[PDB]
Amino acid sequence: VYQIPVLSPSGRRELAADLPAEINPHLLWEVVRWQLAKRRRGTASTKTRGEVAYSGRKIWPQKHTGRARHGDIGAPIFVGGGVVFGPKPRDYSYTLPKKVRKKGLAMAVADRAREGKLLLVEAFAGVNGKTKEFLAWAKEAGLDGSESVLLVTGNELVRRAARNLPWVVTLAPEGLNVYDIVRTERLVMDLDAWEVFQNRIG
Amino acid sequence: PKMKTHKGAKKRVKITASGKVVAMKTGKRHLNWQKSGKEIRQKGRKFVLAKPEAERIKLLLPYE
Amino acid sequence: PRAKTGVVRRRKHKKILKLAKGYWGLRSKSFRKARETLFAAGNYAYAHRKRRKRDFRRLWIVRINAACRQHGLNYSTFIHGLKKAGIEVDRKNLADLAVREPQVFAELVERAKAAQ
Amino acid sequence: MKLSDLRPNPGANKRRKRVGRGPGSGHGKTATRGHKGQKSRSGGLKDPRRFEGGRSTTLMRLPKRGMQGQVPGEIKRPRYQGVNLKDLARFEGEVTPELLVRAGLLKKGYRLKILGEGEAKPLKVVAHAFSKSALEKLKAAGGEPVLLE
RNA sequence: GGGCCUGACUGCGAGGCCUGCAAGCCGAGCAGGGGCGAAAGCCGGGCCUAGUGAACCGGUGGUCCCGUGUGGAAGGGCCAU
RNA sequence: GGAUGACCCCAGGCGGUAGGGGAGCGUUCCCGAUGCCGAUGAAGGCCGACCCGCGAGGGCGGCUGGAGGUAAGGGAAGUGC
RNA sequence: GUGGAGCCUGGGAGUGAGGGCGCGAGCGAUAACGUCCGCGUCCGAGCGCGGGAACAACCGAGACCGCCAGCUAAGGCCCCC
RNA sequence: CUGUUGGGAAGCAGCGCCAGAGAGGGUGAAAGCCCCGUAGGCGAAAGGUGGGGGGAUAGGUGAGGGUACCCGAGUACCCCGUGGUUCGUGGAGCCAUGGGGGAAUCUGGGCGGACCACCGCCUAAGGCUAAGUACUCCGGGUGACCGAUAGCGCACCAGUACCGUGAGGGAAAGGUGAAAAGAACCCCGGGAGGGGAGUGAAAUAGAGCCUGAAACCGUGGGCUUACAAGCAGUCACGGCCCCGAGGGGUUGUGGCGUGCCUAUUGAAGCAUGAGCCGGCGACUCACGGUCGUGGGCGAGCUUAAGCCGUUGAGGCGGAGGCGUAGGGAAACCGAGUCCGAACAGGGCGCAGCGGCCGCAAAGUCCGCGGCCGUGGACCCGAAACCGGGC
RNA sequence: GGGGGGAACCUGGGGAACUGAAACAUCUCAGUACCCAGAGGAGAGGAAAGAGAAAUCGACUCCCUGAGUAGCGGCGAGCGA
Ligand SMILES: NC(=[NH2+])NCCC[C@H](N)C(=O)O
Ligand SMILES: [Mg+2]
Ligand SMILES: [Mg+2]
Ligand SMILES: [Mg+2]
Ligand SMILES: [Mg+2]
Ligand SMILES: [Mg+2]
Ligand SMILES: [Mg+2]
Ligand SMILES: [Mg+2]
Ligand SMILES: [Mg+2]
Ligand SMILES: [Mg+2]
Ligand SMILES: [Mg+2]
Ligand SMILES: [Mg+2]
Ligand SMILES: [Mg+2]
Ligand SMILES: [Mg+2]
Ligand SMILES: [Mg+2]
Ligand SMILES: [Mg+2]
Ligand SMILES: [Mg+2]
Ligand SMILES: [Mg+2]
Ligand SMILES: [Mg+2]
Ligand SMILES: [Mg+2]
Ligand SMILES: [Mg+2]
Ligand SMILES: [Mg+2]
Ligand SMILES: [Mg+2]
Ligand SMILES: [Mg+2]
Ligand SMILES: [Mg+2]
Ligand SMILES: [Mg+2]
Ligand SMILES: [Mg+2]
Ligand SMILES: [Mg+2]
Ligand SMILES: [Mg+2]
Ligand SMILES: [Mg+2]
Ligand SMILES: [Mg+2]
Ligand SMILES: [Mg+2]
Ligand SMILES: [Mg+2]
Ligand SMILES: [Mg+2]
Ligand SMILES: [Mg+2]
Ligand SMILES: [Mg+2]
Ligand SMILES: [Mg+2]
Ligand SMILES: [Mg+2]
Ligand SMILES: [Mg+2]
Ligand SMILES: [Mg+2]
Ligand SMILES: [Mg+2]
Ligand SMILES: [Mg+2]
Ligand SMILES: [Mg+2]
Ligand SMILES: [Mg+2]
Ligand SMILES: [Mg+2]
Ligand SMILES: [Mg+2]
Ligand SMILES: [Mg+2]
Ligand SMILES: [Mg+2]
Ligand SMILES: [Mg+2]
Ligand SMILES: [Mg+2]
Ligand SMILES: [Mg+2]
Ligand SMILES: [Mg+2]
Ligand SMILES: [Mg+2]
Ligand SMILES: [Mg+2]
Ligand SMILES: [Mg+2]
Ligand SMILES: [Mg+2]
Ligand SMILES: [Mg+2]
Ligand SMILES: [Mg+2]
Ligand SMILES: [Mg+2]
Ligand SMILES: [Mg+2]
Ligand SMILES: [Mg+2]
Ligand SMILES: [Mg+2]
Ligand SMILES: [Mg+2]
Ligand SMILES: [Mg+2]
Ligand SMILES: [Mg+2]
Ligand SMILES: [Mg+2]
Ligand SMILES: [Mg+2]
Ligand SMILES: [Mg+2]
Ligand SMILES: [Mg+2]
Ligand SMILES: [Mg+2]
Ligand SMILES: [Mg+2]
Ligand SMILES: [Mg+2]
Ligand SMILES: [Mg+2]
Ligand SMILES: [Mg+2]
Ligand SMILES: [Mg+2]
Ligand SMILES: [Mg+2]
Ligand SMILES: [Mg+2]
Ligand SMILES: [Mg+2]
Ligand SMILES: [Mg+2]
Ligand SMILES: [Mg+2]
Ligand SMILES: [Mg+2]
Ligand SMILES: [Mg+2]
Ligand SMILES: [Mg+2]
Ligand SMILES: [Mg+2]
Ligand SMILES: [Mg+2]
Ligand SMILES: [Mg+2]
Ligand SMILES: [Mg+2]
Ligand SMILES: [Mg+2]
Ligand SMILES: [Mg+2]
Ligand SMILES: [Mg+2]
Ligand SMILES: [Mg+2]
Ligand SMILES: [Mg+2]
Ligand SMILES: [Mg+2]
Ligand SMILES: [Mg+2]
Ligand SMILES: [Mg+2]
Ligand SMILES: [Mg+2]
Ligand SMILES: [Mg+2]
Ligand SMILES: [Mg+2]
Ligand SMILES: [Mg+2]
Ligand SMILES: [Mg+2]
Ligand SMILES: [Mg+2]
Ligand SMILES: [Mg+2]
Ligand SMILES: [Mg+2]
Ligand SMILES: [Mg+2]
Ligand SMILES: [Mg+2]
Ligand SMILES: [Mg+2]
Ligand SMILES: [Mg+2]
Ligand SMILES: [Mg+2]
Ligand SMILES: [Mg+2]
Ligand SMILES: [Mg+2]
Ligand SMILES: [Mg+2]
Ligand SMILES: [Mg+2]
Ligand SMILES: [Mg+2]
Ligand SMILES: [Mg+2]
Ligand SMILES: [Mg+2]
Ligand SMILES: [Mg+2]
Ligand SMILES: [Mg+2]
Ligand SMILES: [Mg+2]
Ligand SMILES: [Mg+2]
Ligand SMILES: [Mg+2]
Ligand SMILES: [Mg+2]
Ligand SMILES: [Mg+2]
Ligand SMILES: [Mg+2]
Ligand SMILES: [Mg+2]
Ligand SMILES: [Mg+2]
Ligand SMILES: [Mg+2]
Ligand SMILES: [Mg+2]
Ligand SMILES: [Mg+2]
Ligand SMILES: [Mg+2]
Ligand SMILES: [Mg+2]
Ligand SMILES: [Mg+2]
Ligand SMILES: [Mg+2]
Ligand SMILES: [Mg+2]
Ligand SMILES: [Mg+2]
Ligand SMILES: [Mg+2]
Ligand SMILES: [Mg+2]
Ligand SMILES: [Mg+2]
Ligand SMILES: [Mg+2]
Ligand SMILES: [Mg+2]
Ligand SMILES: [Mg+2]
Ligand SMILES: [Mg+2]
Ligand SMILES: [Mg+2]
Ligand SMILES: [Mg+2]
Ligand SMILES: [Mg+2]
Ligand SMILES: [Mg+2]
Ligand SMILES: [Mg+2]
Ligand SMILES: [Mg+2]
Ligand SMILES: [Mg+2]
Ligand SMILES: [Mg+2]
Ligand SMILES: [Mg+2]
Ligand SMILES: [Mg+2]
Ligand SMILES: [Mg+2]
Ligand SMILES: [Mg+2]
Ligand SMILES: [Mg+2]
Ligand SMILES: [Mg+2]
Ligand SMILES: [Mg+2]
Ligand SMILES: [Mg+2]
Ligand SMILES: [Mg+2]
Ligand SMILES: [Mg+2]
Ligand SMILES: [Mg+2]
Ligand SMILES: [Mg+2]
Ligand SMILES: [Mg+2]
Ligand SMILES: [Mg+2]
Ligand SMILES: [Mg+2]
Ligand SMILES: [Mg+2]
Ligand SMILES: [Mg+2]
Ligand SMILES: [Mg+2]
Ligand SMILES: [Mg+2]
Ligand SMILES: [Mg+2]
Ligand SMILES: [Mg+2]
Ligand SMILES: [Mg+2]
Ligand SMILES: [Mg+2]
Ligand SMILES: [Mg+2]
Ligand SMILES: [Mg+2]
Ligand SMILES: [Mg+2]
Ligand SMILES: [Mg+2]
Ligand SMILES: [Mg+2]
Ligand SMILES: [Mg+2]
Ligand SMILES: [Mg+2]
Ligand SMILES: [Mg+2]
Ligand SMILES: [Mg+2]
Ligand SMILES: [Mg+2]
Ligand SMILES: [Mg+2]
Ligand SMILES: [Mg+2]
Ligand SMILES: [Mg+2]
Ligand SMILES: [Mg+2]
Ligand SMILES: [Mg+2]
Ligand SMILES: [Mg+2]
Ligand SMILES: [Mg+2]
Ligand SMILES: [Mg+2]
Ligand SMILES: [Mg+2]
Ligand SMILES: [Mg+2]
Ligand SMILES: [Mg+2]
Ligand SMILES: [Mg+2]
Ligand SMILES: [Mg+2]
Ligand SMILES: [Mg+2]
Ligand SMILES: [Mg+2]
Ligand SMILES: [Mg+2]
Ligand SMILES: [Mg+2]
Ligand SMILES: [Mg+2]
Ligand SMILES: [Mg+2]
Ligand SMILES: [Mg+2]
Ligand SMILES: [Mg+2]
Ligand SMILES: [Mg+2]
Ligand SMILES: [Mg+2]
Ligand SMILES: [Mg+2]
Ligand SMILES: [Mg+2]
Ligand SMILES: [Mg+2]
Ligand SMILES: [Mg+2]
Ligand SMILES: [Mg+2]
Ligand SMILES: [Mg+2]
Ligand SMILES: [Mg+2]
Ligand SMILES: [Mg+2]
Ligand SMILES: [Mg+2]
Ligand SMILES: [Mg+2]
Ligand SMILES: [Mg+2]
Ligand SMILES: [Mg+2]
Ligand SMILES: [Mg+2]
Ligand SMILES: [Mg+2]
Ligand SMILES: [Mg+2]
Ligand SMILES: [Mg+2]
Ligand SMILES: [Mg+2]
Ligand SMILES: [Mg+2]
Ligand SMILES: [Mg+2]
Ligand SMILES: [Mg+2]
Ligand SMILES: [Mg+2]
Ligand SMILES: [Mg+2]
Ligand SMILES: [Mg+2]
Ligand SMILES: [Mg+2]
Ligand SMILES: [Mg+2]
Ligand SMILES: [Mg+2]
Ligand SMILES: [Mg+2]
Ligand SMILES: [Mg+2]
Ligand SMILES: [Mg+2]
Ligand SMILES: [Mg+2]
Ligand SMILES: [Mg+2]
Ligand SMILES: [Mg+2]
Ligand SMILES: [Mg+2]
Ligand SMILES: [Mg+2]
Ligand SMILES: [Mg+2]
Ligand SMILES: [Mg+2]
Ligand SMILES: [Mg+2]
Ligand SMILES: [Mg+2]
Ligand SMILES: [Mg+2]
Ligand SMILES: [Mg+2]
Ligand SMILES: [Mg+2]
Ligand SMILES: [Mg+2]
Ligand SMILES: [Mg+2]
Ligand SMILES: [Mg+2]
Ligand SMILES: [Mg+2]
Ligand SMILES: [Mg+2]
Ligand SMILES: [Mg+2]
Ligand SMILES: [Mg+2]
Ligand SMILES: [Mg+2]
Ligand SMILES: [Mg+2]
Ligand SMILES: [Mg+2]
Ligand SMILES: [Mg+2]
Ligand SMILES: [Mg+2]
Ligand SMILES: [Mg+2]
Ligand SMILES: [Mg+2]
Ligand SMILES: [Mg+2]
Ligand SMILES: [Mg+2]
Ligand SMILES: [Mg+2]
Ligand SMILES: [Mg+2]
Ligand SMILES: [Mg+2]
Ligand SMILES: [Mg+2]
Ligand SMILES: [Mg+2]
Ligand SMILES: [Mg+2]
Ligand SMILES: [Mg+2]
Ligand SMILES: [Mg+2]
Ligand SMILES: [Mg+2]
Ligand SMILES: [Mg+2]
Ligand SMILES: [Mg+2]
Ligand SMILES: [Mg+2]
Ligand SMILES: [Mg+2]
Ligand SMILES: [Mg+2]
Ligand SMILES: [Mg+2]
Ligand SMILES: [Mg+2]
Ligand SMILES: [Mg+2]
Ligand SMILES: [Mg+2]
Ligand SMILES: [Mg+2]
Ligand SMILES: [Mg+2]
Ligand SMILES: [Mg+2]
Ligand SMILES: [Mg+2]
Ligand SMILES: [Mg+2]
Ligand SMILES: [Mg+2]
Ligand SMILES: [Mg+2]
Ligand SMILES: [Mg+2]
Ligand SMILES: [Mg+2]
Ligand SMILES: [Mg+2]
Ligand SMILES: [Mg+2]
Ligand SMILES: [Mg+2]
Ligand SMILES: [Mg+2]
Ligand SMILES: [Mg+2]
Ligand SMILES: [Mg+2]
Ligand SMILES: [Mg+2]
Ligand SMILES: [Mg+2]
Ligand SMILES: [Mg+2]
Ligand SMILES: [Mg+2]
Ligand SMILES: [Mg+2]
Ligand SMILES: [Mg+2]
Ligand SMILES: [Mg+2]
Ligand SMILES: [Mg+2]
Ligand SMILES: [Mg+2]
Ligand SMILES: [Mg+2]
Ligand SMILES: [Mg+2]
Ligand SMILES: [Mg+2]
Ligand SMILES: [Mg+2]
Ligand SMILES: [Mg+2]
Ligand SMILES: [Mg+2]
């Protein structure tokens, strides 16, 4: 139902593949929210009035001094006291449904396919590790760097060559994720990475 | 931490399939000699707790 | 993250103190006394723009009354005469006429005496 | 579609209720708590599900009934889960406890008992028990009741 | 006032009164086995409204429902008090 | 009405404590951002009789300041005295 | 009788110190700005507006905003007004 | 690299280049290529480590048949007093043992929740034993962590000053500038301080130094005020001053007018709190629950700890949980079941829109929101109680 | 060979109370706080006189789950394999 342009030495073929016809924006939103929440460090912390360094002594008598009543100086009403309901170390991760994740993956690739921004390649002609080599290959492939590109391939030498380009994000196929797809204006995958993708949304 | 089941409710009461709360009639534990057979008999049945009280008791049985 | 007060309260206080320019003593200098003064000020302005409509009608009526009594009738009989004559010039314009155009007001008095 | 287009559906992410933040909110000062009770205090009331202000509670005035058990506790005995004929309509050939556990019908650690809601089909069904009507239907439909032990 | 009697029933209970809850109250009718009456019928205590006490804990009679590997037993449950 | 929050027309409601509900403003931080605004001057400060907004606010202009700030759209809270 | 009517299910409450007045009673002394019920009302929450010299609850009247326009309500029309 | 504006280029402009390096921090402003780094690599004579590799050594090793010699003693075991366990005397077993009594060596003994029988499990009264687990004084890495009232009590000569006999208590206090170029010299002054000169892009950046709010205190100017009754304003008109059919400032007279908050039936109230200003200051979080809601899937839905990957990449993992059947104290039966003699009566149960595909739905998962339970649970506040010390 | 020290962590020997039960004594807080002895980079535990019903498993430790289940409980509050 989608016609996906392939890049071959023999020429621009066409591979067909069924991806979700319907894009559900809210669902992709839920996946990105999950991805961004689970990476949070959760390292904000404060000190309660029990965790603060001061003595528990009552600073002056309850009655007859003419001052307001007080207990110890760690109470949160004091400058330098403990803090009320401050943050504590916290785990923001949660288990988004696997079927939502997998469906989000497929929709994210579908969205690029429907825009014409998904390109598959058999091989990276002569890119062997050097950024200049990938730049030449990119130009011939139509990747002039005017659009950000998510490059998914299991070829290490291709990833090492592209990764320092400001407009390229590089992933191995087992790391395809919808936040990285939506981050970038174009999707560029190995036929090998494509099959890993197809195995995962199956 | 997770709620604990209230065991006094669990020993007195049942939640039915449709979420009613059923208990035993009171009043025949003792002092029965002069109670009519009608009173003894009808006190041998279960009854449905009034809605306000049934809602509270069901909150005490979070895992039934 | 922490969100300390920062600039927010200073700016709210300056809005209020600016509205209170001209007030006496701390009523223009203290944020607290200025706010209290403005509470009253806002109620007064509301109450007084209602009241201004009555203040002016009272003034018109008094001036109309004196104009009438130069022609030998009082305000109440004058107004009744205008109602029977079907004349609907309001009290704001009648009082202007009584001062700025005495020949027209004299005519209006005529119509009113004659309408009874 | 790009990052600035990612949006929750309307109503998906609602704002919270923030009390004690000024007169305009509707929730200032007393913070929707009213004036001056035990319920207004930090710490609040006794458990509203049970406590009734000192009188003997609704629950405690009701009588206990039944066996509640004793130490050393629950007597191990074989337990049965019933599975209706209707739930067997998707199987072909032979159905057995392990198959119904896999399909999400029977729970592990439960002997299988077939029950008679629905219609039988000609299947060889292996189980630890059968309702009287489930035997009747399964025989009439050409099935093979195989009783286990 | 007299005769014969034990319905001062067992298993239930349509429908209501009252009512915050829990209680309290009235109840035709069906079945079992009866009492009185020739019968129609009446009888599930008392002309009526007070004579009373929720749970928990325990006793007694029955039931034979549970019985910690098994058969028993201990100890419980249920019905009645 | 027109088809849908496109704007219009007609009609009606619109005092308010405890309290229920709705819609917004602003503060700190994250994505947006290897971007973009910035010494031809960031943030903050001091003015304004100007503009927008019912309002909380947001612009714009002059002065100060001298190096940071951060959009549409979303996310999270040590969020408004 | 189409009303910010009613009924059903469910989420969230707050309130469980009332007070004046009119009428009907009890208590009190055919006392209390007294006290305790009933029907109603207002204040509470309308200490917003007119009248009552001033004054929560007496009379008039239910304040969405603006007007240097008009009609009335109670109460007033010798001067303060 | 060059030009250009600027005190200064890294900004803007022209033409280039590197990249397994475009993480980040500096440099006079905003730099991939100036500097320190980063990617990728390299490195120990000496001391420490060495759970990995190699090598030693210690130690490890049969079958019948007979014999009945040994197999952990004040022990088992029973009773009494207790502890441990979910078990609070309970039908109270098990494990431990302070007191009393007190065995046996496999045909011995302990256990399977009183006890007895049967059937099984196990070998007490000697000792040792890596790893998986806990913690963070110490080192490093990383933050939808703080940014000088915050963050540790301490960014600074802080467990200091100071308080206390003592245990013990316990602060405040960061910033010139790009560079000290930290102002020679002259002038008034005893000095302090200042005025010139001079430095600087800038000196109300001059060391009592970035920015420099507010209360509070002055100097100058406009309007105004000594016959006037006031919660201090507000409405109106007029005068004067200012900026140019308008507006800003001021206020003479006239009208009206009982501060704010709290608590109350009721407060301007002669009821509470507040001298004023600035800053800190109170409804949260985890887990569970119950509704509502945005999505996923649907007779199913979903994983947990982990494991693999990544180094802000996700995947695997079905153990388990909820749901798919209820009724009954239970045996048990089951779209029924319980009470009952009942085939009676009653209680509790039981049940899609469309032209096969849609849809819509049990239910369940995740996000979000309200409220509930457990925790200090909105914040501050006792008098007290207890432990260990002084 | 020992002695003394070490932020927490660990084991053993002793061991509270406020509080909760809307009073309080059993019960709770809790074998927690704290005192003490000892240990080490860990400590404890550990190779069945085990479990408990599987004709079964096979040291110990630690995580998930079983499960707020079984049960315990002035059968209260709660406690909890
Ligand atoms: N092939 C990969 N796994 N690439 C990950 C990218 C790592 C790093 N963030 C970079 O941009 O270079
Ligand atoms: Mg975080
Ligand atoms: Mg955090
Ligand atoms: Mg902290
Ligand atoms: Mg803190
Ligand atoms: Mg404290
Ligand atoms: Mg403390
Ligand atoms: Mg402390
Ligand atoms: Mg200290
Ligand atoms: Mg301390
Ligand atoms: Mg203390
Ligand atoms: Mg204290
Ligand atoms: Mg102390
Ligand atoms: Mg103390
Ligand atoms: Mg005092
Ligand atoms: Mg004082
Ligand atoms: Mg004080
Ligand atoms: Mg004081
Ligand atoms: Mg005090
Ligand atoms: Mg204190
Ligand atoms: Mg303290
Ligand atoms: Mg401090
Ligand atoms: Mg301090
Ligand atoms: Mg602090
Ligand atoms: Mg705080
Ligand atoms: Mg707190
Ligand atoms: Mg606190
Ligand atoms: Mg964490
Ligand atoms: Mg959450
Ligand atoms: Mg998690
Ligand atoms: Mg990068
Ligand atoms: Mg890159
Ligand atoms: Mg990018
Ligand atoms: Mg990247
Ligand atoms: Mg109980
Ligand atoms: Mg009873
Ligand atoms: Mg009783
Ligand atoms: Mg009984
Ligand atoms: Mg009994
Ligand atoms: Mg009787
Ligand atoms: Mg009877
Ligand atoms: Mg009887
Ligand atoms: Mg009976
Ligand atoms: Mg469960
Ligand atoms: Mg259930
Ligand atoms: Mg604040
Ligand atoms: Mg601040
Ligand atoms: Mg401020
Ligand atoms: Mg403010
Ligand atoms: Mg400001
Ligand atoms: Mg402001
Ligand atoms: Mg003035
Ligand atoms: Mg002043
Ligand atoms: Mg003054
Ligand atoms: Mg001032
Ligand atoms: Mg105002
Ligand atoms: Mg007005
Ligand atoms: Mg008015
Ligand atoms: Mg006359
Ligand atoms: Mg008229
Ligand atoms: Mg007229
Ligand atoms: Mg939120
Ligand atoms: Mg919340
Ligand atoms: Mg809201
Ligand atoms: Mg808010
Ligand atoms: Mg507000
Ligand atoms: Mg609200
Ligand atoms: Mg309100
Ligand atoms: Mg307040
Ligand atoms: Mg509320
Ligand atoms: Mg609320
Ligand atoms: Mg509330
Ligand atoms: Mg309150
Ligand atoms: Mg009150
Ligand atoms: Mg109240
Ligand atoms: Mg209060
Ligand atoms: Mg109170
Ligand atoms: Mg009260
Ligand atoms: Mg209350
Ligand atoms: Mg309160
Ligand atoms: Mg309080
Ligand atoms: Mg408190
Ligand atoms: Mg309390
Ligand atoms: Mg009582
Ligand atoms: Mg049970
Ligand atoms: Mg056991
Ligand atoms: Mg067959
Ligand atoms: Mg007779
Ligand atoms: Mg007789
Ligand atoms: Mg006879
Ligand atoms: Mg009935
Ligand atoms: Mg009733
Ligand atoms: Mg009665
Ligand atoms: Mg009969
Ligand atoms: Mg008969
Ligand atoms: Mg008969
Ligand atoms: Mg006969
Ligand atoms: Mg008969
Ligand atoms: Mg009868
Ligand atoms: Mg009688
Ligand atoms: Mg009689
Ligand atoms: Mg009687
Ligand atoms: Mg009775
Ligand atoms: Mg009791
Ligand atoms: Mg009993
Ligand atoms: Mg018995
Ligand atoms: Mg039996
Ligand atoms: Mg046994
Ligand atoms: Mg047995
Ligand atoms: Mg036998
Ligand atoms: Mg048997
Ligand atoms: Mg026997
Ligand atoms: Mg028995
Ligand atoms: Mg009975
Ligand atoms: Mg309209
Ligand atoms: Mg309207
Ligand atoms: Mg309103
Ligand atoms: Mg609404
Ligand atoms: Mg906002
Ligand atoms: Mg704000
Ligand atoms: Mg941050
Ligand atoms: Mg960025
Ligand atoms: Mg930036
Ligand atoms: Mg620019
Ligand atoms: Mg410049
Ligand atoms: Mg400037
Ligand atoms: Mg800003
Ligand atoms: Mg900022
Ligand atoms: Mg502004
Ligand atoms: Mg400047
Ligand atoms: Mg500025
Ligand atoms: Mg910078
Ligand atoms: Mg931003
Ligand atoms: Mg987004
Ligand atoms: Mg956060
Ligand atoms: Mg706060
Ligand atoms: Mg209404
Ligand atoms: Mg209503
Ligand atoms: Mg309606
Ligand atoms: Mg409701
Ligand atoms: Mg609600
Ligand atoms: Mg709510
Ligand atoms: Mg209340
Ligand atoms: Mg309440
Ligand atoms: Mg009360
Ligand atoms: Mg009352
Ligand atoms: Mg009262
Ligand atoms: Mg009353
Ligand atoms: Mg009263
Ligand atoms: Mg009255
Ligand atoms: Mg009355
Ligand atoms: Mg009258
Ligand atoms: Mg009268
Ligand atoms: Mg009366
Ligand atoms: Mg009466
Ligand atoms: Mg008299
Ligand atoms: Mg009274
Ligand atoms: Mg009276
Ligand atoms: Mg009276
Ligand atoms: Mg009344
Ligand atoms: Mg009130
Ligand atoms: Mg009124
Ligand atoms: Mg009202
Ligand atoms: Mg009034
Ligand atoms: Mg009033
Ligand atoms: Mg008035
Ligand atoms: Mg009045
Ligand atoms: Mg008046
Ligand atoms: Mg008057
Ligand atoms: Mg009055
Ligand atoms: Mg009064
Ligand atoms: Mg109205
Ligand atoms: Mg008129
Ligand atoms: Mg009149
Ligand atoms: Mg008069
Ligand atoms: Mg007059
Ligand atoms: Mg130059
Ligand atoms: Mg240059
Ligand atoms: Mg350039
Ligand atoms: Mg990098
Ligand atoms: Mg960088
Ligand atoms: Mg850098
Ligand atoms: Mg730049
Ligand atoms: Mg920048
Ligand atoms: Mg750089
Ligand atoms: Mg490296
Ligand atoms: Mg390196
Ligand atoms: Mg041998
Ligand atoms: Mg021997
Ligand atoms: Mg041995
Ligand atoms: Mg020995
Ligand atoms: Mg013993
Ligand atoms: Mg014991
Ligand atoms: Mg014990
Ligand atoms: Mg017991
Ligand atoms: Mg025991
Ligand atoms: Mg034994
Ligand atoms: Mg012993
Ligand atoms: Mg023993
Ligand atoms: Mg043996
Ligand atoms: Mg033996
Ligand atoms: Mg033993
Ligand atoms: Mg024994
Ligand atoms: Mg055993
Ligand atoms: Mg090892
Ligand atoms: Mg070890
Ligand atoms: Mg270890
Ligand atoms: Mg560690
Ligand atoms: Mg560290
Ligand atoms: Mg910050
Ligand atoms: Mg920062
Ligand atoms: Mg500081
Ligand atoms: Mg500090
Ligand atoms: Mg500062
Ligand atoms: Mg601190
Ligand atoms: Mg430090
Ligand atoms: Mg110092
Ligand atoms: Mg001393
Ligand atoms: Mg000293
Ligand atoms: Mg001290
Ligand atoms: Mg300090
Ligand atoms: Mg500096
Ligand atoms: Mg410096
Ligand atoms: Mg500079
Ligand atoms: Mg001199
Ligand atoms: Mg001299
Ligand atoms: Mg000098
Ligand atoms: Mg000088
Ligand atoms: Mg000088
Ligand atoms: Mg110069
Ligand atoms: Mg310059
Ligand atoms: Mg300056
Ligand atoms: Mg400066
Ligand atoms: Mg600076
Ligand atoms: Mg300065
Ligand atoms: Mg200064
Ligand atoms: Mg100043
Ligand atoms: Mg002056
Ligand atoms: Mg005079
Ligand atoms: Mg004068
Ligand atoms: Mg005036
Ligand atoms: Mg006027
Ligand atoms: Mg003017
Ligand atoms: Mg003026
Ligand atoms: Mg004027
Ligand atoms: Mg006038
Ligand atoms: Mg006043
Ligand atoms: Mg008043
Ligand atoms: Mg105020
Ligand atoms: Mg107050
Ligand atoms: Mg008070
Ligand atoms: Mg009072
Ligand atoms: Mg009072
Ligand atoms: Mg006053
Ligand atoms: Mg006063
Ligand atoms: Mg007083
Ligand atoms: Mg006062
Ligand atoms: Mg008071
Ligand atoms: Mg003072
Ligand atoms: Mg002041
Ligand atoms: Mg302040
Ligand atoms: Mg909340
Ligand atoms: Mg929190
Ligand atoms: Mg939470
Ligand atoms: Mg939750
Ligand atoms: Mg929730
Ligand atoms: Mg949900
Ligand atoms: Mg799903
Ligand atoms: Mg799954
Ligand atoms: Mg579970
Ligand atoms: Mg059951
Ligand atoms: Mg039976
Ligand atoms: Mg039935
Ligand atoms: Mg039914
Ligand atoms: Mg669906
Ligand atoms: Mg759903
Ligand atoms: Mg709730
Ligand atoms: Mg707590
Ligand atoms: Mg606390
Ligand atoms: Mg709390
Ligand atoms: Mg809470
Ligand atoms: Mg004392
Ligand atoms: Mg005590
Ligand atoms: Mg005591
Ligand atoms: Mg002591
Ligand atoms: Mg020693
Ligand atoms: Mg020692
Ligand atoms: Mg040592
Ligand atoms: Mg111990
Ligand atoms: Mg010892
Ligand atoms: Mg001990
Ligand atoms: Mg210990
Ligand atoms: Mg002791
Ligand atoms: Mg105690
Ligand atoms: Mg406590
Ligand atoms: Mg507690
Ligand atoms: Mg409690
Ligand atoms: Mg207590
Ligand atoms: Mg209490
Ligand atoms: Mg007490
Ligand atoms: Mg106690
Ligand atoms: Mg304990
Ligand atoms: Mg401790
Ligand atoms: Mg030691
Ligand atoms: Mg280790
Ligand atoms: Mg060891
Ligand atoms: Mg050992
Ligand atoms: Mg051994
Ligand atoms: Mg389970
Ligand atoms: Mg315990």
